[PDB]
Amino acid sequence: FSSLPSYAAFATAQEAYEQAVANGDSEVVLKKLKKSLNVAKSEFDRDAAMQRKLEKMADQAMTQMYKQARSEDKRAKVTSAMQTMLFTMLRKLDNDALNNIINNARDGCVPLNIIPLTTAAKLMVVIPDYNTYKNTCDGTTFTYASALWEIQQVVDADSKIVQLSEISMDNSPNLAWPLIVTALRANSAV
Amino acid sequence: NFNVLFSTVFPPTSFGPLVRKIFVDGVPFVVSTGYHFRELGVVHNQDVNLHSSRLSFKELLVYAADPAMHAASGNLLLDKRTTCFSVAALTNNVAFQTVKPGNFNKDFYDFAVSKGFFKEGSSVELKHFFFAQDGNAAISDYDYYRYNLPTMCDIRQLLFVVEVVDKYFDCYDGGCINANQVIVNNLDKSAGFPFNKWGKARLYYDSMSYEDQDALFAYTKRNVIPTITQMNLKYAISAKNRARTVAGVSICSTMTNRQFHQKLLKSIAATRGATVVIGTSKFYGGWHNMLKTVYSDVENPHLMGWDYPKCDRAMPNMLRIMASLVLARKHTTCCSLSHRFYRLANECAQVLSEMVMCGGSLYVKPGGTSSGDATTAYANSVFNICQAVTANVNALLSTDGNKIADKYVRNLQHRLYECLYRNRDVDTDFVNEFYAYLRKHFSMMILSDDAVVCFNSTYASQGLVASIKNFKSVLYYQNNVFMSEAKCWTETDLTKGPHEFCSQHTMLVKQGDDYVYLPYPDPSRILGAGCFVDDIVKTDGTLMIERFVSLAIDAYPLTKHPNQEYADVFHLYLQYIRKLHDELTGHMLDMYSVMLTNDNTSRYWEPEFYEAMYTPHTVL
Amino acid sequence: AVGACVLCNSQTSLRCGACIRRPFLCCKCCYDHVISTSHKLVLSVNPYVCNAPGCDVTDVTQLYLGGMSYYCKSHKPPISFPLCANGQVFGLYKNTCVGSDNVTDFNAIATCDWTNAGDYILANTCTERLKLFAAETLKATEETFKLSYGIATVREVLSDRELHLSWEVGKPRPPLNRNYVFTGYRVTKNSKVQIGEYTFEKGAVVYRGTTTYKLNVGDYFVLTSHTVMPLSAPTLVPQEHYVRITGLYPTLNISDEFSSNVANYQKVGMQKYSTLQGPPGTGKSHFAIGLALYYPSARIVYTACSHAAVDALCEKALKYLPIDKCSRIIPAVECFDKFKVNSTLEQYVFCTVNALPETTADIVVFDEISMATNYDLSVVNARLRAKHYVYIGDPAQLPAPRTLLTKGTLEPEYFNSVCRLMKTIGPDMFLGTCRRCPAEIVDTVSALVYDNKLKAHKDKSAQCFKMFYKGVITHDVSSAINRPQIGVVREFLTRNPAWRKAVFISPYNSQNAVASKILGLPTQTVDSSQGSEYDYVIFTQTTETAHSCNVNRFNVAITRAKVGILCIMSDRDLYDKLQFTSLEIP
RNA sequence: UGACUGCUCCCUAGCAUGCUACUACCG
RNA sequence: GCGGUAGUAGCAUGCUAGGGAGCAG
Ligand SMILES: [Zn+2]
Ligand SMILES: [Zn+2]
Ligand SMILES: [Zn+2]
Ligand SMILES: [Zn+2]
Repeated sequence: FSSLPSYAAFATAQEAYEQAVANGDSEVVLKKLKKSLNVAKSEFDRDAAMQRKLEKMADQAMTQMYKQARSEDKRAKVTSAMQTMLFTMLRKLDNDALNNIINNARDGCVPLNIIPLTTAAKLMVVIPDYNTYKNTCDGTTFTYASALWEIQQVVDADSKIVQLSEISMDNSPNLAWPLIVTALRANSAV
Repeated sequence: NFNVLFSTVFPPTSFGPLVRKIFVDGVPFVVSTGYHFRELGVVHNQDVNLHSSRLSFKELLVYAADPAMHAASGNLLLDKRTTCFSVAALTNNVAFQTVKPGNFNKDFYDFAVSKGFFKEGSSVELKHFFFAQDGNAAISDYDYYRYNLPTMCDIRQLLFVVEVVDKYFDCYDGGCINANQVIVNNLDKSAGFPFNKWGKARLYYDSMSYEDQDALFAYTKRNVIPTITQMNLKYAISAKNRARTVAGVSICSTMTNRQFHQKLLKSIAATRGATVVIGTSKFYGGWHNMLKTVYSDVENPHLMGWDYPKCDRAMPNMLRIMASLVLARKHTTCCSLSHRFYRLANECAQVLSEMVMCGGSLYVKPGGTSSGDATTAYANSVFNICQAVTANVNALLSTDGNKIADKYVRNLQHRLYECLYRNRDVDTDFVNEFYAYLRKHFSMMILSDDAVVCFNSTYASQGLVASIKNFKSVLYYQNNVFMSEAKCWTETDLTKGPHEFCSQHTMLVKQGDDYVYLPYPDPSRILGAGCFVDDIVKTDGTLMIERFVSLAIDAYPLTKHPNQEYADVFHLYLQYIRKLHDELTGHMLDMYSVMLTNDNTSRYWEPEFYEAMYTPHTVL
Repeated sequence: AVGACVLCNSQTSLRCGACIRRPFLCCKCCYDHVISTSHKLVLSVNPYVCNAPGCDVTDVTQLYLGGMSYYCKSHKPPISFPLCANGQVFGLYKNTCVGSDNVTDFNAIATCDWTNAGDYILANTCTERLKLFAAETLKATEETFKLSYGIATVREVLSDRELHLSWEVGKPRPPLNRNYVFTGYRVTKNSKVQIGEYTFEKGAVVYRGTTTYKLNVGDYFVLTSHTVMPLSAPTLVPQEHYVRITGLYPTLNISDEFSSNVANYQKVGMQKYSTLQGPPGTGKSHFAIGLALYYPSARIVYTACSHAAVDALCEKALKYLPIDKCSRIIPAVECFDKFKVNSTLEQYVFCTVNALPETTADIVVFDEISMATNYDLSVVNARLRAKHYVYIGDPAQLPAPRTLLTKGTLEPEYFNSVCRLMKTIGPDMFLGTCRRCPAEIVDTVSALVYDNKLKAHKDKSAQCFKMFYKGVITHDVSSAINRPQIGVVREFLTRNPAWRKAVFISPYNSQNAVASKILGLPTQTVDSSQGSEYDYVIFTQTTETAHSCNVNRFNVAITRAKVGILCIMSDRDLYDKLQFTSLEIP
């Protein structure tokens, strides 16, 4: 803002004109002073305006390109995360029972609702009350979905271990009742 | 219609996505390559490749939204809390979610009490609170889908009601738009499951460039992509103590539904003077204009309003299909015949019957609407118009034609029967005639399952126009609900507007020289919003003074009410605003030394700033 | 799109577009590289090309920035701004640059199309990242050159040791032996199908591979060109002689595999690297085997440069070290699978640098330094980050298949950075004990390059033969033939009964194929055939030109045979240097 | 853990247009 | 003598972008 190309000419002309004015010369030198300084300031005006426009344009361009780079970095990391999640969840497919039921299909297509029903290794049961409990998972082994399951653990709504010896009719009102029962496939998968 | 009836015989485990095994660089996957609908039969994908190299970004997005892998890599689940079908459990624990109470603003309550409020025997009292819920509330609320039953329809009458509804939806334009013309507001909201583990919608709208979005949108015109919906509990003020739940749809569904429907949705919300009043505001004389439009030139005017019990849990599937088909009728040039069917199949597989994730488990949604998709309110309006039209048809066709004095109405009834049960193709002249008859004798104003009707009264008494009983019968035999007439009103004096529309009452006041209609809310709602807040930082008024300015804007028209406490609410709000401002200025000048000025701040505690919001002169 | 520039290490966003490897260039460096060189393309988060519709300019010094896009002189708006100004290109982090003065040598590296000796002189004469960039671009240009070849159109097969195979039109016959591996992939209907890892013998096509497939229709034999990944670690890590033996545990007893192996450990236990300077059959094999049990509680890695040279890599390891302590790494081509594959926890892993299970160690051994480039040193230093390691190999061996250079031979000083590192300051180790060899190789290679630090262990009976025959050379194709070999094999087996079961060094593999077709001798590769030599070998004439005979191709060829080393004087060899027995042909 | 729409108020930044003003150039 | 043009300052108007908040279905 102080070393512009026209600054040298403008300042030198102003200094010379004002020295001539301080010399106390005639009115012709004053008119020449006025004209020269007017045109000098007029030419300095656009040189002082266009540069300021250009700097702000350049700054906006820099900011936009920086934010584009940040967006690309975020895209790369989200792609890596999705790939990792897929390849991690792949490793639990039990690729022998799944293959055994896929090959029985006449064209390779099977409903999705029967894959956990015939290939899962673990079963989870949520029981509202004792009357429902004694009709579904009474004892230590029960049958569901044409398979045999054996109990492995029982917890309550607070996630604390509960032993089957205290799930009775008298002791029912002393438990956080949304009980969760975990079982394993017997003779088949786990 | 026939598929709906025939699908009730076959086992329920043979419906849904169909999966198979594909190979990517020698490793086996499990992906969905089709669907088996209860209504649309068997649908197979068109672009499926078994052997492929390393996959791209949009393939990752598609494979990460499919429920196939999540269901196949999870444990079996047998849930006895509900009677809906259960698929699998994604973890080893069950999640129980509670709802917390509200926060008490003691300063406002003390200020209100010190001014003669909340006395015994008063007509203004608090009945809006924050209710708390226990652990097993989300599943208990989800178990209300048991009211959705398979319903067969009268096809020869639905095929005419749909024509009349399409006549109603005729003044708009629509079609498909490119990915660079989509307008999204608030990109800082959730993206659904499983996309909420890595960021909000901003991350996925920035990481995806324009031709990626275009390719993804063009992918769903030849394939079906099933997704997963997450259920969340609301934390808001209310007057009843039942839990409220909304549905969070996945990003892959919203991103394409916007490109499919946004042009028509924006064209609907920009028209004034139509039947659907979505987009019209109530400030600057909007309410008066809407009320004058709905009155039209009916001859013996009465007013009527009704209510839908369990509107979204009990709406049959066929009406949702009809609403989607009616909305998708603007694509006669931009889309082919197979593209439209595949778009319909995608919509059905994503927002009508899909896997929902409640707690930490996957369930099967029987039917109904999932409030939270990209086209909720407009579909609700289409459904409301359809129900009104069939109620009118049933009212007219079930009248002894030997006692109709007017011969024009008798000929109209004869032609209606002929066009329903003796004509196989559309007859446009009679559709236009019936539409004109309905618009002359039965005027409606619809906003997403809320409606006000101005109808001819002598015609309704003689049975030539629908009544409340007709709505009750239609709801009973077509919606599987009972509509008690204790939630419906009727007004025989037009100088007092509708008894209730969008939770607002109507009063006819004199402003300027003429008389206009103004809406006012329930005072208890305003006071409850004042006294009970979510967040702790809103129990310090000086930090947020702009809350009370908006609350006083909402409560202005209460000063014209003949009852006296109603105006006292507005005056109390103004005095509290002034007290808060004085507190801020003095409380800041004291310990610090910053001196505050009261330039153009006194406008907020004088009535002229608020009076200008209900006077017809558009501003800003 | 964001990283450090190869000279100032400052953050940049500009990629040069005229260099095949697209390096990261600093803004001042970008200006210097674009001004003093005809590299006039620059890439950023968006390309620096004119975006005016219908226009096509790809300069950088010609464009003007206007609005949000980039424009040229013919489409600059009234609000324009030149990108190339102030001697500094417009990009991110433009105010946090420092510049550099090493731009002339960087320009030479970038501009060098790899033609003459000075190419490798300046490749080995620069700073670290320039060495890495030069090695990367050298492998890039050689792999592009070899992928600029046709596809072997095959539709039928005669039998084993026979083949009809056709190249493309306008494409010449590719190089012959396993030094240029033939691994192709055919198609059945929709994708590619397996063919086999093979190599061709002559033009009759015998199979020197290691499998047999039902080869016929639609077969595509190709010299598979592989995409080169960028380097991470430098070619070598500067060593510092330790005082503590951290992790290393000299056992209470002495596992006396070899005697001087104690000194081996004594000076390899403190410096960050070492090297096994081994003449052929002079302890180049099992000093690491002794180290295996003297330092049994130290994670020890073994590697080589080619899948062919795994003989001593794999034999004594299972022969004498415990079974479980060994481990195998093989991609799944055909090689020794003697140890266990798919095992991450072990103390003795044996493999090549092709593919390893990423881990770090504290002791490594690395074989075949002669045909090893700085790229291989960098990749072994990146995959394995250890505390000490040894590079087995000797300068008195063969260079890598650097067919790129044609004018000047690549001498010991130009093998790689380490191979001259031990040349200038001296080798880390120097042995002088030949395991089983008469003193012929002693005299020869000790007068030539061994400086006579090893002397006569086995007696010199002077049964080896060298004659006065010269030979005549004739070129036909990229392989040549020798009439004074088609006749000379017979003329040299006329009555001498000792070299009938000798091995045939192959400066020209086609000549060896013809010799096998006519008389019949085993084919012996030149570069990747160390340790496969038998007790008895013939060094044949096979050439007179600068193909093989300056110094360093026969330094190991003189050691192929043990007692009967028939090394006839072929061409301008080291004739008047020693004593050799001779018999004159009739 | 926080869905889809619609309307309204407040604060800051930029752009466009208009009004007035102060110098200077030109006829 | 009048007008045009070039900067500079204050004021007003409508859009776009960002942030905070309120109501309704
Ligand atoms: Zn369309
Ligand atoms: Zn370059
Ligand atoms: Zn630099
Ligand atoms: Zn151009």
